[PDB]
Parts: sequence; C-alpha cells; structure tokens
Amino acid sequence: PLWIRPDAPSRCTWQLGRPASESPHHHTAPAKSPKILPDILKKIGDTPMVRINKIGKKFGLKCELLAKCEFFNAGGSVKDRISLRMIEDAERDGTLKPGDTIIEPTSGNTGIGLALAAAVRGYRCIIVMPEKMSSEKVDVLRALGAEIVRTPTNARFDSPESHVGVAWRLKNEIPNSHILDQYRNASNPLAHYDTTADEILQQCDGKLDMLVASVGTGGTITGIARKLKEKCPGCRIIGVDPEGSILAEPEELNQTEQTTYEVEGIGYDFIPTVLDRTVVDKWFKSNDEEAFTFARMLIAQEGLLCGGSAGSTVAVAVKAAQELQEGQRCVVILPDSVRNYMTKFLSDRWMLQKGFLKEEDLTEKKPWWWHLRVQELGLSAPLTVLPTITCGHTIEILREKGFDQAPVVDEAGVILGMVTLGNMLSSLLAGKVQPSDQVGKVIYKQFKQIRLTDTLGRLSHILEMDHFALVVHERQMVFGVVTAIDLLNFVAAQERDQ
Amino acid sequence: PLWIRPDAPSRCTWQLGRPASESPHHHTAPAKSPKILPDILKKIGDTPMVRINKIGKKFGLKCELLAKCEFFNAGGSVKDRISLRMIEDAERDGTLKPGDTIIEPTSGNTGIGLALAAAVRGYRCIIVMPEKMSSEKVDVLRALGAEIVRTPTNARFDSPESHVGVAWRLKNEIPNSHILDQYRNASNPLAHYDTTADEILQQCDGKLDMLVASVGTGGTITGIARKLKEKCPGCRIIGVDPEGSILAEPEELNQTEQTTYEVEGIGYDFIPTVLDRTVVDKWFKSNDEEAFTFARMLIAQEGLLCGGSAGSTVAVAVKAAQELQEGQRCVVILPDSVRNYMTKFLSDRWMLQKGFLKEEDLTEKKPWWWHLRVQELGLSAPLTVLPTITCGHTIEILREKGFDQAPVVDEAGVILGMVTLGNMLSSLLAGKVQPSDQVGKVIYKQFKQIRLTDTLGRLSHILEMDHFALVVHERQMVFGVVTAIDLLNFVAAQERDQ
Ligand code: HEM
Ligand code: HEM
Ligand SMILES: *Cc1c(COP(=O)(O)O)cnc(C)c1O
Ligand SMILES: *Cc1c(COP(=O)(O)O)cnc(C)c1O
Repeated sequence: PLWIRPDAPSRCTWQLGRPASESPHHHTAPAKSPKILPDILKKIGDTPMVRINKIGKKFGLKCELLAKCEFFNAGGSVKDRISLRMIEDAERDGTLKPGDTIIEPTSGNTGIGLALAAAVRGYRCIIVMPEKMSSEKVDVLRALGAEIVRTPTNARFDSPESHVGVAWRLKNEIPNSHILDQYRNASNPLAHYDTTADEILQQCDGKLDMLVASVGTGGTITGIARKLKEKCPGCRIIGVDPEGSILAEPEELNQTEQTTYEVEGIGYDFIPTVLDRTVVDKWFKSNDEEAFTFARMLIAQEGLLCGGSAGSTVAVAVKAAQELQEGQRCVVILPDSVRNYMTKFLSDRWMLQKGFLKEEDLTEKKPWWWHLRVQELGLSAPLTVLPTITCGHTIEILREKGFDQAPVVDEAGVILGMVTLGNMLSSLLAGKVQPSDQVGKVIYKQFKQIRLTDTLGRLSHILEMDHFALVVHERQMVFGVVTAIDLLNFVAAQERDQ
Repeated sequence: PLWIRPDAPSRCTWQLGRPASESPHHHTAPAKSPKILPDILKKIGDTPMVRINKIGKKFGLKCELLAKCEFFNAGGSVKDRISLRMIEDAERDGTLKPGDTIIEPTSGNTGIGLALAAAVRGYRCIIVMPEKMSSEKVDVLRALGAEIVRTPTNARFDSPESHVGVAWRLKNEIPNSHILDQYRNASNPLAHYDTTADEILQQCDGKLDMLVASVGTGGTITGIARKLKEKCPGCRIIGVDPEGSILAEPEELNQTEQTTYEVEGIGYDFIPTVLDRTVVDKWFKSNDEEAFTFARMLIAQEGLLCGGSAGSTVAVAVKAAQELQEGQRCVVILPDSVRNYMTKFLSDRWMLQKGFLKEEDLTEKKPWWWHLRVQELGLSAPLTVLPTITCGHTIEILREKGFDQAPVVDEAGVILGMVTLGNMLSSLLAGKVQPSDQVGKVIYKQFKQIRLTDTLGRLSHILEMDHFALVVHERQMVFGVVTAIDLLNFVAAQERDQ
C-alpha cells in the first residue's frame, strides 16, 4: 500500500543546540546574483526587506515593522524557493531523471514554482490542487505547460479524494513519476533554513526581536525559526493560523464553527511532517475578514502588491508586536503576490458577494454626492442618428442643431453606439474617412446603460469601465449621455456655494 | 487654450556626439539597493538580465539572445521607472506639492507605477486610460486608491474624447492637479538613459551587438538608444511597431487595414515628443498573432511570466538577429508581467474568442484519445441519495450495494452534489460527524455536467476546474461520474495493446 502519510510526525533529530556539524542534511549558501542570469531560476531568493511605514503606527506599534517580500521571486510566491530546492536536491539524489514526470499536491503556489522549473529544466509536470484555489493559478499553470487535476475542498486528507490522495494515486499509475511531497520533504524547510533565514539575518544585521509568519506546510516558519533560535535566541516566533485549521497550539484556540475559509495557501486539517510546532513561541488565529482587510490595506497604504495570507500575517503582527517597544524590530513574512487573487479579494464585487464588505462600510466613507439620483444631473435628450447615415451629413446636422455628440441607434431602436463631432472632424481632416462614408466607420462602440433612478455612485463605478453612460428608459429613448467629466462639472458646481 | 500637443516635435537639442557636460538635464546614477528597503519604491531598477536559451535556437539564431526583464519592478512594468523619475523630478522642480493630485493618461502601466508611488508618497491620483485596456489594470488601480476614467479606443488623440484630451480637461477643472505627461516629459526617456541603459551596459560588460524594443511613448527605445549610440556605437537599434500604428519608419511599412489591435501598451496614432526616431536603426512590424504566440512561448519555454508587447518584441528579434552570427549578443526588452493579461491572452477561451487560436491548431498537437465520445469510457450508473438521508445509513447502503460514491440528488431531481464512502468514514472516525447527522454536512458541493456525446478533450478541460464530471441525460439521470483518474485508467488500458 503506497500512500505516504503527510501528517507523519517528524523523524528529524534536530534539537536546539545540536552543532550544525552534526546535521546529515546537505546545506547550500545563498549565491551572489550574476550580471547575466543564465536562466530564470536564478531570480529566486535575495528578496527585498521592505519597511512598513504607515500600517505599523496606525495601530500604535512602538517598534520597527519589517516585511520580507517574497512575491518578487520568479514564480511570484515563497513557494518558488522550495520549488527550486526540491528539484535541485532531487537531481543530486539521482532520483529525478531528465524527462521524468513531477506530480505535486499543492495550494498552487508550490505548483507554480514547480511547473515553472519544469518548463525550464525539461520535466513533465502534473499539479493536483483543491477546487477552492483561484482560477488565476490555473491560467498560469496551463500557460506553463502543466497538466491540472482538481480535488474537492471538503475532502479530508485521509480520504482518497484529497489532493494528497489523488497525487499518490497518480504516482502509482504513472511511469517515471515522482511526488516531491512538500509536506514531508526536508528540502522545503531546509530551503528557508539555508537561504531565507540567512537573508533575514543579514538584512537585519543580526538584531531581530520578533518574526511573524502564516503557517502552511510549516516549512517557512520552521526553517526560519530553527536558524533563528540558533543565531538569534532572543527572537520570538509567532505563527498565524486561519480559523478552521488545526495548526495552532494550544488546541483550545482551534475550537471553531467554520471548517472552510476563503484565504488560499495557509492552514490544514493535519499537521505536516515538516512543521515543527516546538520552535513556534506563540500562535494566533486570523480569519478571512482580517485577512482581506489587511491585504487591501497593505496595497493601499504601503503599496505592496501581495495576497491574502500576507494580510492574515500582518493583521496578527500589529496585535503581536504591541508588547514590543521602541528600538526593537519585527519581521513579517509576505508569501505571494496579488496576481493569484485578482478576481477574488481584489475585486469589490467578490468582496461584496462573499460578504466581507458590507455596503454600509463602503457608503460611510463615501462623499455627500454619492447617494443621489442620476436625474439630478441635468441631462439633455440628445439627437440620435442611424448607423447608415453619412458622415458629412451628420456634421451638418450636429452643427445645425448645435449638438456635440449623438448616440447611434438602430432602426430597431437598438443603441449601437456614439459619434462625436470632434472625432468626426479630426478623422476627416486626416483623410482617415470621407464625407460620403458611413458613420459606422467612426463610431465609438462601447457604452453602458442606467436608469434615471440610479445612484450617482453607480454611475461612478460604471465610469471606471466605460467613457459613455447612456441613461435610458426601461429603449430607443436616451434621456442623456453622461461622461466622467460631466459628473465632475456637476459636483464642482455644487461646491461653489459654501 | 491649455491642452498641450503630445505629438509636438522634440525641442531637445541632443545630437550624437554632444558632450554630456553640455546637457541641461538633471542626471541620476543607479544606486545600490540597501539591506532594508525604506519604502517599496526602492525596488525599482536593477532588473535581471536573463538569457533566452530555447526560443533563440528554435528559430536558428547563431547569436546570444538576452532579455532585460522589467516586470520584476515593484509595480510590475517598465513604467514604474518613469513613474518614479517623473514624480521625483516633479518634487525637485517644486512643481509637485505634498497632497497634490496627479492626473495621467496612460496605457495603464504608467498609471500603475504612478498610482503606486502616490499611495506611498501621499498624492491623490487620477488615471485616464482607454476602454481597450484589461480589467486587471483597473482592479490593481482601484486597489491602489486611484480614481479611474476611461476613454473610447476609437478616439483620435486630436479629439476631446481621447485619453490625452480627457486628462487635460481634468487638469483644467481640478485645483492642485498636474499632468506629468509621459509623452512630453524628459524625465521619461531620461529614466532609461540614466538607469536602464547603464544597467544594460554594465550587465553586458560593454559588449552589445543589437537591441530590440517595442515602441510606446518611445521613452525606452530612445533613452536606451542614445546612451547606446554614445557608448556602444556598433550596436544596432531595432524598433517594434504593431500593425495599425504609425510609429515605424519608413512610412511604407505603416500601410495597413486594421486601425485596432489587441496588444496593450504599444503603438499610437501619433509620434510622441519623447520618441526620437533618428536613433532607431531599423523598424519592424508585428501583429496580434505573432505577439500572443511568442508571449505564450516565452512563458512555456523560457518560463518568463510576461505580457504581449514582449511577445511582439521577441517575435521581431528572432527575425532581426538572424543577420548576427556566433559570438555576438542581442538584448531584448520585456516590458511587463502576465498579471495584466490574465483573462486575455493567457486564457485559451479568449484566444479562441478573438480567433488567434484556430481549433485545428490545437487539435493537431493533441493525442489520439482527444476526439472520442465520453460514452466510450465505460460509465456505470451510480446509486443516488437524497440530501436529507442519514450518514451511517448511507454507509450501510454503499457497502451493501458495493458502491464507493454517490451523487446527492434533490427530491426535485436537481443534482446537489457528491458523497464518497471514504470521506464519510474518515469524517466519522474523526468525530467530525455523527452516524445520525444529515449527509449534507459532508457533501462535496462542486461538479460539472456533460453529455454522453461530448469529446474526451472537453472532459479534460473540465477536469481542470472540477474533480467530478457528471455525465447527464438532457436530468435526475446520471449516466456516470468521471474523475481525472478514471480517464487516466481508460487511456493507460488502451496503451497496453501495442
Ligand atoms: C544538527 C541538526 C540536524 C540533525 C542532526 C538532523 C537529523 C535528521 C535525521 C537523522 C533525519 C532522518 C530520520 C530518518 O529518516 O531516519 C532528519 C529528517 C528530517 N530533517 Fe533533520 N536534522 C537536523 C536539522 C534539520 C533542519 C534545520 C531542518 C529544517 C528546518 C531539518 C529538516 C528535516 C526534515 C523535514 C526531515 C524529514 C522527517 C521525516 O522524514 O519524517 N533537519 N533529520
Ligand atoms: C548633450 C545632451 C543634451 C542636450 C544639450 C539637450 C538639450 C535639451 C534642451 C535645451 C531642451 C529644451 C528645449 C526647450 O524647451 O527650449 C531639451 C528638451 C528635452 N530633452 Fe534634451 N538634451 C540632451 C540630452 C537628452 C537626452 C539624452 C534625453 C533623453 C533620452 C533628453 C530628453 C529631452 C526631452 C524628452 C525634452 C523635451 C522636448 C520638448 O519639451 O519639446 N535630452 N533638451
Ligand atoms: C504555502 C503558502 C503559505 C505558507 O507557507 P508555509 O511555508 O507552508 O508555512 C502562505 N501563503 C501562501 C500564499 C502560500 O502559498
Ligand atoms: C509603455 C509600454 C511599452 C512601451 O514602452 P515605451 O517606453 O513607451 O516605448 C511596451 N509594453 C508595455 C506593456 C508598456 O506599458
């Protein structure tokens, strides 16, 4: 029966204070990045340590708050590291032959790093990930050439349908295939122990008072915390676990209602082999709301384009470093980029749909003019023209009636678009078009519709995807054409009273 | 009348051979990146020079093909550079006060860099971009806190509705607002002349035989080509223009049918001030197909996650460096990341929808088993259960009938999902659930449907978004449940004949 248990307790005999000389493992030092990178894989590591200027103090931190930004790696996640190490170690092992197939269960970042490295190094790749993870990860993977298999999100790691189970079943059916097994592989936390912690230590010049990291496989926090407990004994290690996962200690903290959560990449229903919970000094629970709030905040305030787990981490950090005082510094790990989450926590519609943003929370911060009917804009019914009308003729019409723009509406009363006087003239002067040509040749095709009873805020959101907003009867009937500028002119006029 | 013409010829008096001492402009040297970055903006520049190993030789290049990967910048595009420079110069100018509003017309990358820098440095930001650009750019921008206005893509730069026009109209209506004007600003090509070209020169140790870049505002190719013609006179400069734009020389090359194209960020209906076409040694036309092909190829082969303009560039480069021979090297500029294009050229559905991929081109590379009806899988009609059934009871049923899994179908014949024997047992042993509990507590909710007449390839694509594929009558009737593994077992059996 070959399925190796991912939650198997660690056989590692490391304990704080064992001389490094005693370690069986193969260790690699970070190497200086060259002038010319010979391949893309060398762009992994040497990530920037960027300071958190605003978010720290907004919450009243007396300390220095640092972020190790790992989304600057080639694959765009902290997983690219282990992804390299694993494969490289698997080549020195002689276990991984050229042309072999690599199969991995993953949150999907590890999958990205691996499929990438495969694309470069000529390995076939098969990634198994939960149904929960974002479609962006899928798009990137399929672009890298990796075959993709999905597993239910409700599956237990014990059950055959889980990503671990499906990975193994695939290994057993496929020749020359290996499972690099990020949960049990020593290469994973060794990646962080050898490089990431060396980096964090060098960048901080040895002075470090706290570290905070979200816990996945547990490789990051483990690998870091071991080298930290060795080289920086004073440093406290703080873990972040989502509600619904079991990772945190003590167990009391795990008692909760939801078994599912929206944050991708962190937390599990089992304790992975590579996770050493003994090196973690304190655990904190984060939830989905805290996560996305603080992620959005990282973006808007610090200008770090990063994913949700990062939000969980920082949300925890501002609570955890409160005990710190001036002169101390706290490093926080930011795992991956916004690239994965584009249609999820980055999109307001999804945030509403999943109920993290209440419409109230939005509306309170919004201006006076936000809740107002569009009718109050002073719209004027525009002249309409047929698509089959002739250009110069339309100019004659627009000038003769004194109109600057017209919606082009079909014979059937279907609005096809817009033509503007300006674009017409400019197009003519240039000889791009003739006075005898169809007006369709110059029509701006794209627009959006609204009721006279819609809120101006609605208009705002629309005006972010379109230039023209046609207020329409519930028709061939256009009560008005509203652009962004017109809304401006409205508000600015309402200003010159006070 | 304040609208400054973007296509205004350059007032720059530089000509090759003027001593740099004579230059009026303020020049900045690239600075060594610190241990701790004090803010994120310091992550701009020092981009990697990564070699192209496969794509070069596949097309028979005898030369060394290098890529300057600019998507590693903080905002994820080459625009972050000018975005910094512009703002920084605007602060030394004393023109930009704290709290001022910055308004920019843009392809959207410049907008991202600018809005980012605004988020960091406390400037209000308003970005005007065409309706054509991708919604991802919008999502990122809105996340950074920038207000967004869109303009028709058919608008001429002369007409008031163009992004340039709308930008200016906004400057004129808004107090404390400035237009940094990437088309006319010297800060833009000076950014590349001062840093990017210094970088390219250092990384290549002075030996460079060719440079290829796509042309936007023209800042990149200009700024680079000037310092190149000064410091590396032998180097040929090659520009890339999309079909439908006017940028290329001589004019004969521009004669074309389409006025529109899908590639974002490059090409224009006018020649920007900052573009110096005299330093460009030869021009090449690229189109949409070449672009997306080669972009996808960059990803799949070289593992560079990058956008379309990059594809145009490389597609040109493999044609242009053919004249080169062994021992020479050619640098190619890769502007931005895949982040922007996720739902466009990265998604196969969009590639089909826009007709760049013909279904034939796909099907030819696909295996023997690709065109086969799903019926040929040997499906077995599964036992169905009600959502209201009890857990232990379902176990009794599944074991008693020898079935391992059942679709959970509603009383109304609506399929709600799946329960598997394994997940049931594992859940019970763990005490997560009781024998008396509703089966709904453990249902895998997500699946997809197919006809018995569907192609196995269809099944493949589906099996990338879902674990379960339920083949269904056109109903309460499930002819079978197909997972990825089952398709594997099918094919692998069809293998053991030969
Ligand atoms: C003096 C230091 C260390 C010693 C003596 C040591 C020793 C060992 C040994 C002997 C094993 C294999 C047990 C077996 O399979 O029979 C092992 C496994 C492992 N080691 Fe270490 N180790 C050290 C440090 C580390 C560090 C710093 C890390 C990473 C943070 C690490 C990661 C692992 C992992 C993930 C395993 C796999 C556990 C398993 O296969 O069940 N080791 N270690
Ligand atoms: C010895 C070298 C150079 C000299 C003497 C020089 C001179 C000038 C002068 C005098 C102007 C302003 C004309 C006016 O507004 O009255 C100008 C504008 C400008 N310069 Fe240079 N320049 C040099 C190099 C460069 C380089 C290397 C770049 C960037 C690649 C550059 C970029 C620009 C740009 C974009 C303008 C704006 C043109 C306009 O406002 O219409 N200059 N230059
Ligand atoms: C894997 C991952 C983590 C967790 O890192 P571990 O080393 O597994 O603890 C956090 N966030 C994201 C996005 C991840 O992919
Ligand atoms: C701006 C841009 C370019 C062109 O660079 P220029 O310096 O304007 O010539 C190419 N690709 C993308 C994605 C861009 O945003």
